Amino acid sequence: AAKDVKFGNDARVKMLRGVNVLADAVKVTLGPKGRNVVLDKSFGAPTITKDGVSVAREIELEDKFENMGAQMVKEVASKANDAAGDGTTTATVLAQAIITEGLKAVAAGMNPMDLKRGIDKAVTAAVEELKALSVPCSDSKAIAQVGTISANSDETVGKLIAEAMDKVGKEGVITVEDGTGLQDELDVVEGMQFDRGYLSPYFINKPETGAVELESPFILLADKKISNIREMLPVLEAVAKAGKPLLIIAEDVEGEALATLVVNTMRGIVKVAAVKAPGFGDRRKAMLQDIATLTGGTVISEEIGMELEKATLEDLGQAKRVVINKDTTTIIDGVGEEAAIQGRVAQIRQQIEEATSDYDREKLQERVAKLAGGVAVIKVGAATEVEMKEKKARVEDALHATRAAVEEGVVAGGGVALIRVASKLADLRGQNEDQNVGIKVALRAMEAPLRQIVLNCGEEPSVVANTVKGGDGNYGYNAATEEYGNMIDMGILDPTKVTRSALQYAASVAGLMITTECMVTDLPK
Amino acid sequence: AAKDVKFGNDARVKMLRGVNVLADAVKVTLGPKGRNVVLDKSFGAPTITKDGVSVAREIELEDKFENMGAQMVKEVASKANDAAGDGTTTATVLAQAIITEGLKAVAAGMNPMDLKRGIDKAVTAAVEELKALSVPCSDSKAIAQVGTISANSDETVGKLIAEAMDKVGKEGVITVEDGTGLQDELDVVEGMQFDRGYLSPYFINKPETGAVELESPFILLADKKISNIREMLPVLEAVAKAGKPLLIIAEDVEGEALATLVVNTMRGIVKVAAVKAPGFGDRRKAMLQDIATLTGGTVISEEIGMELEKATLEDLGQAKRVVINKDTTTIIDGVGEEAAIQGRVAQIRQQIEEATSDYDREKLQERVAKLAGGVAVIKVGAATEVEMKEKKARVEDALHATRAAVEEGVVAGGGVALIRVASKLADLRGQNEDQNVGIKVALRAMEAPLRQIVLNCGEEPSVVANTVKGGDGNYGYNAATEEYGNMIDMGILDPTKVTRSALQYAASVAGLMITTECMVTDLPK
Amino acid sequence: AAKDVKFGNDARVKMLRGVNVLADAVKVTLGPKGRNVVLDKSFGAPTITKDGVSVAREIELEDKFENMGAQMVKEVASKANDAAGDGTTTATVLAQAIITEGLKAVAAGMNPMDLKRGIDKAVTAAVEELKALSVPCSDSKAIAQVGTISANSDETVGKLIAEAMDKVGKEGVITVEDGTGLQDELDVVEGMQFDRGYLSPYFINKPETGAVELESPFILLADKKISNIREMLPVLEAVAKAGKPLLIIAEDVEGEALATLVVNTMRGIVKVAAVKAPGFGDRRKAMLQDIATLTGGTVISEEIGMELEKATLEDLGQAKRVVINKDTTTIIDGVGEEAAIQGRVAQIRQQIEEATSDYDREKLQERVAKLAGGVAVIKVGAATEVEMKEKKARVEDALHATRAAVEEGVVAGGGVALIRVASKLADLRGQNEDQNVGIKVALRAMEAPLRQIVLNCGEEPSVVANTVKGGDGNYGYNAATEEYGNMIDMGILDPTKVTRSALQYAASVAGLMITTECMVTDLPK
Amino acid sequence: VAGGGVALIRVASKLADLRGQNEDQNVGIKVALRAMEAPLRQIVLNCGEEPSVVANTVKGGDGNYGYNAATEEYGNMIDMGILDPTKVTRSALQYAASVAGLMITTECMVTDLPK
Ligand SMILES: Nc1ncnc2c1ncn2[C@@H]1O[C@H](COP(=O)(O)OP(=O)(O)OP(=O)(O)O)[C@@H](O)[C@H]1O
Ligand SMILES: Nc1ncnc2c1ncn2[C@@H]1O[C@H](COP(=O)(O)OP(=O)(O)OP(=O)(O)O)[C@@H](O)[C@H]1O
Ligand SMILES: Nc1ncnc2c1ncn2[C@@H]1O[C@H](COP(=O)(O)OP(=O)(O)OP(=O)(O)O)[C@@H](O)[C@H]1O
Ligand SMILES: Nc1ncnc2c1ncn2[C@@H]1O[C@H](COP(=O)(O)OP(=O)(O)OP(=O)(O)O)[C@@H](O)[C@H]1O
Repeated sequence: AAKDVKFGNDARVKMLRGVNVLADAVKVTLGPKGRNVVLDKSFGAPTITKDGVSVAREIELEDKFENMGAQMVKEVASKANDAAGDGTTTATVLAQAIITEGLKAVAAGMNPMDLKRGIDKAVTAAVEELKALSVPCSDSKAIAQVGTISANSDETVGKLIAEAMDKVGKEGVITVEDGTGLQDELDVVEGMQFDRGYLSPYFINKPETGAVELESPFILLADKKISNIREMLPVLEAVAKAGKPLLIIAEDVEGEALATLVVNTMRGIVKVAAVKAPGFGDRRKAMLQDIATLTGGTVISEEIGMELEKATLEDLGQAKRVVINKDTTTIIDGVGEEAAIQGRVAQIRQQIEEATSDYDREKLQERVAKLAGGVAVIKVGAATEVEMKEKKARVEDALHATRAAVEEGVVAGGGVALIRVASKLADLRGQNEDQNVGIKVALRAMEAPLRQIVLNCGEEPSVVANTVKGGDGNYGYNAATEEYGNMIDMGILDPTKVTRSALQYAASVAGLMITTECMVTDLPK
Repeated sequence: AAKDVKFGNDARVKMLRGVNVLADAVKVTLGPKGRNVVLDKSFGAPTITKDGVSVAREIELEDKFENMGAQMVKEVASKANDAAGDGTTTATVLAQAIITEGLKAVAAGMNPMDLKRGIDKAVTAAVEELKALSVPCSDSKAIAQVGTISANSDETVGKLIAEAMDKVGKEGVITVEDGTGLQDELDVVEGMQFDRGYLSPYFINKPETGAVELESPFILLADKKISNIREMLPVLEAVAKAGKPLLIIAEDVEGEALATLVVNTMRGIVKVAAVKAPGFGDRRKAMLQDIATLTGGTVISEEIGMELEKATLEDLGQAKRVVINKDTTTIIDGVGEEAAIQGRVAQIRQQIEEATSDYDREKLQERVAKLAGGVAVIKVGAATEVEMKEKKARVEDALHATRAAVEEGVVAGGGVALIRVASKLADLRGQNEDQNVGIKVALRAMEAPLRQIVLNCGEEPSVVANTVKGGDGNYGYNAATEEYGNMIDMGILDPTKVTRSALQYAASVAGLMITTECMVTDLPK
Repeated sequence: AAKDVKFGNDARVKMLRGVNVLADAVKVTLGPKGRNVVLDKSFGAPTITKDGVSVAREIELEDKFENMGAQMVKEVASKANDAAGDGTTTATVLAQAIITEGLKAVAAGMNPMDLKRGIDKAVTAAVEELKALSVPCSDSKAIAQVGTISANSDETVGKLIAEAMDKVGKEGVITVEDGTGLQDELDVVEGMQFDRGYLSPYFINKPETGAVELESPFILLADKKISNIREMLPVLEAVAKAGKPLLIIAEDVEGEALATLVVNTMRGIVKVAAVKAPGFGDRRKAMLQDIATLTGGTVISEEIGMELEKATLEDLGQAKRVVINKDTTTIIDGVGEEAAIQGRVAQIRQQIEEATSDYDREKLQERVAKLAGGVAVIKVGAATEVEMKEKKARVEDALHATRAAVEEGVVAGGGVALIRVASKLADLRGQNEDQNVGIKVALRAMEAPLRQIVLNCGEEPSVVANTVKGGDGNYGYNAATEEYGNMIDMGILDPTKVTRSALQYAASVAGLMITTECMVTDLPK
Repeated sequence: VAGGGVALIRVASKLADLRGQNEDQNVGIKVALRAMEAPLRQIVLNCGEEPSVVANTVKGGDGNYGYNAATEEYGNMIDMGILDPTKVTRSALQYAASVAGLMITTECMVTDLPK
């Protein structure tokens, strides 16, 4: 069919309508006092959420242009989600404030490119000021505190994260599992981590999780492209005889090998999850050899000579439990001997000793780190399977918050960080009047999440915003008790990384959307 | 009746639509290359004009709100016309530029009262800078030059204005009428000028002129209110017996005395033109005695004892000619004896000598000035009555331009004055960002008339505006020859007073119109 | 009330639609083969004419804008009519061609003022080339020929105009009347002609004529304004007692004196025709004294002392016949003694001898010319009153054509004059591209009347236009015989003055209308 | 050649004297001449500056002088490195002229039914 084009300020007001709709629909849920939002269910009772991601995924508009605007702000919110794990409401509120003030200025004849440049300069200054104001969370006490706060005031979850954090170290790996006993369980077993995702989202057994959890699966290692599914035919026959889940690691999986795997998984006789080969080149081959050592498998390459057709059940690796994340994959309790793993550790350590390239040396160092450090597993201990699933979700998002805090730092939560940074950066000027206007847009836009939270509490937004701007340091307004004080004292804390990512992505999408004149679209039919 | 109210930005965009319509309709006529505008006459051929006043009076819009806007900008344009005599297109273009940029700013959430303050500060700075840049026109040569330029390159008209300027001095009275001979005739006869207007516009015999010209009229002098028309009944009977025009000076004329005079003038058996009593109190009585001395009349007052009923033909004053302007009235060749006028001059001169109050002394000084200086009369001399009427109009508006130049000064015309004083004041700042924005509105708005003139010439407005801004002094772009150079060299000159009045009135009306939200209106029926 | 404004190219295409409608409806009647046009008569049968003036007066459009255009082009057509007497179709065709090509160029982004300047330059060159190509018509034979051709091939009418032309000389007065006998009558009697029109068209007894013809009227002479009708009351009573038509000469007649005279004429008990006082000042007074000598009347002035109330039947002048044209008035066979007229001739001749001012001497010379030459009288002689009225109309418009030819000259008719001038001026260039375009507009526009005539003849317009452009001199295409040849040979001749006036007026109105953007109007209700 | 559209501006300045075999070919030459200035005007318009002012400034300068859009300052594109191949500009101008000349002389635009 044909297409429709609308360009100028009409497209800008269209996309502004769209972002206003989605931004309000997600910003109702912001904060601890955020109001509930009811979402569609096509069959049965509608669902009720306070989660910004859940409501954001559902929103799409009937008219094309506002739909475009909504989808842009939604995809930048989900990008901030995948980068950080939380704060998507904060990111969308910041996006709304910047986009609204930016196009309000653009309608006043102000130069959009200069506004984008001013916003970029102001948000760079805001990011460096956030890094200046960041408080380290490397100590175990603050780690336990933020784990408690994130997991709905549960000192058990944050505590368990703290001992696991000690177990696998500062940049180690912690994995959540359901435990049978009512006591919480912590174990340390050698595991594998690599940053590769699923080939198709249809491989996910649990759409509420977003990951592919397989128990005692056979693992195949490949360094070649899966050009045809006839290479996978003997493997599929063998795994159908075995009747167990199957994991595939290959260099490239073509669209039709993936299509046949999707056909097989909707048939579901075989349980096949395929991921790309992580790393690059010789590093990729070496770490695939490490994985084969960990699982007792064998790496298949066209250059060496073996083929995917010539695959036996012994040649495939095996492990006790694997989880394929959205862009990550973890392997727990591989069959491969710890002595061979230690020998591989020694080999790559001597590779570190002979390494002259700095980047290659860092690759070998992270290889020995993942090969020797292993993985801590926290098994949830309580009485009911219901509290298994909710406490498991609490451990998951609390661990995401904890690793976000460990990665960069932690600042006083509740939006007071942006208020304080805005107070510290009111002096920033631009190269002309327009860049100064864009700087003013950014500065008055960082105050938006606090105003939204206070508005959700029922208090006067501008009053509390002026009060917090009057205070200095970490003084702010506890929304839960609705009393003023130090966020550090009440424990209301947000990671530096999540706020930095939310602000950066909101500023990027708003500067991109300000300079949008032509909004072409499909014909509404 | 029942009425509709619209307040907010909707009323602002309504009035912006209206002012844009009127401003385009009048800005087509700006400049020497200004395009023709055709106006409907209800009967016969439609008129074609290049006059901004003529088209401006003609504009009324069909919807009520845009009509409100058009009426406001029209009345400020006519106020600038009555203040100066020309430049109403310049005033309306300035008004359009200020109002458009101001409401574009107010649409961006900018503070309207602060915009008013910033515009006020920038325009008073522009006025004082324009007074600094003014060139005196007190010498006779530049007076003749500006009289030539204003009267469509006629050195005869400007010359005659120059000898009249010599005849009655710096602030004297010059009156033009039609001479029989083919040579122009300059005479000096003792006369009167006082700043009082007609009671009704229906008294005007020539609506194209706007003044009541009467030949050999009887003049009545009164210091009392005309409460009833029975006081005017014997006077009306006497003037009907005489069959000559009649002029009335009274303290007050009531609405029903005016109504009966309107009835009589549309009957027109009597020719009655009535004015207020000029001056105030004892000063008014004294100068009315002076006028009675000038015309051989008698002042009628209730306090002394005589009444308007007890009026004879001898008691009324008389003169050879009178003219009653819109807010002025002059008397030429009164009957009253020059010896009695000289005695009155001596009496008020001794009053000056005994005067102790400064303002009263100035009143007596201007009294002796008008009583002794008299009136110069210029009689138009050529072959045809057609060139009588067009050359008379040329002498009239050239004389208005000349007295405007004499009053304050003359600056290089063609809009380069506003460009230069704009260049001189780019450094002016405000008490905050809002006033700085309003100052920027004023500065980029003073560049509008030059852009409109150049646009009418067919050249690129922004290029020529940048060229003029590049040049300094009086350098600019002659539109008539379409060549750059010095306006003083090409003689393109505008009075300081007309430009100052246009700028002040446009800034006042636009800042006033900015702070208008509630826009009540009658029901559209 | 409510008024609509349309400006830009939309108003231009509106007025183009209007001028196209009027121009088509009037160009149907161009030429000897011009097709007939029928017009509504509200009562009875509709009228049928080939007269461009008759149809052009009637044309007016239902929508306002095209009506405005039509009224403008009708105004310039009637201006060319009352300037010349014929050729209004030619003027309107020229106006259509110039306006159409001009707005077609304006729609192409061309500068309208430069196009107007180019048209002005090209039409000035065309006028001077026409004056170069003009053939004198001072000879009596060519005068008789053009009188024959103009009066539908009647050698009697042109012959009688020739003897009258000999009788009153080169610039004398010729008047047409009805004669009883079947032989045509010519008689020279001392008379008056002065260029003054009626106060109101309601004074005209014959709307088909446009003039006020009165037989044996009493003539009043006045040098004062008629402020009130009480001055005319004894005169009206005396002329009601006399029961004869009345003529009034006054300095000014006010709108209410005119209103009362209009009331009296629609009452029609009195037959009053009023005119302005011709001349100016002392010249006006002197020639009014001459008219009083011619008619035995008396001049009434306020300055001398006598009044219009003190008027007797003897004081008023009298004559055998008067005619009051649209802007002219002639008097035939005044009562006043020829000896007193000769004495006045001697007095103004001595005034010529003592005259030093050139213009005053020329005024006295034309005074003695009109006072001594008199008036030639051509009374139509034939059998029927029907042929009286048609032959009288033929003598009228033939005499207008004859005096037009005598005034400036005669050129070959049929539109070949404009073709030849266009051939002589194809080399004319402008100061830039746009002025050359406007010159091209004018040059290809003067070819329009010949193309329209040939199109009315049924021949191919462009073919005959190229054939005539190929020929040189006075070679052209006779439409009556539809054969080529020299226009002089079969006598197709047009006066230089009528063609020059038509072309000048068409160029002026097209230059005025090209630079027209704001076409304001009343509400369509 | 120095990029930023100054190539077309300069060659337009070099060829303003070119005439045609009649008035119409001179008009078409004027179309091409005023049309080669379009990319610079569009770039400057995107920068937020006045297009006609900067275009007149570049036409005032000669050689490789022009207006750097990245720094928004005047100067030599050879100095700032703003460059474009002669082949790409020549091909763009040739193809635009060919399609516009082909499209001017297009009267009959036949089509399918709008359904
Ligand atoms: N007690 C509190 N007082 C004040 N502010 C609080 C408090 N608890 C949380 N906040 C603030 O409210 C926000 C937390 O909102 P919420 O937990 O609903 O989701 P989010 O992190 O904003 O986003 P999402 O779940 O969509 O990724 C953060 O900005 C946090 O700093
Ligand atoms: N030759 C010229 N070159 C440049 N500018 C000129 C020239 N002649 C006049 N101007 C300018 O054009 C304007 C004159 O316009 P115009 O005489 O039509 O009426 P106006 O004074 O603008 O207003 P209005 O008649 O409505 O009171 C003034 O701003 C004057 O400075
Ligand atoms: N025999 C002829 N051959 C060619 N052209 C002719 C001939 N007779 C007249 N013409 C031309 O035709 C026109 C005469 O037209 P017509 O008598 O209908 O009125 P007009 O002069 O055009 O205008 P109007 O009557 O409206 O004032 C003139 O241009 C004249 O030169
Ligand atoms: N710094 C600069 N200053 C001025 N002009 C520049 C500058 N950088 C690039 N340009 C000009 O901008 C244009 C480059 O635009 P862009 O890279 O978006 O794509 P393009 O070459 O126009 O076309 P497309 O990508 O569609 O094939 C060229 O005309 C180039 O000369």
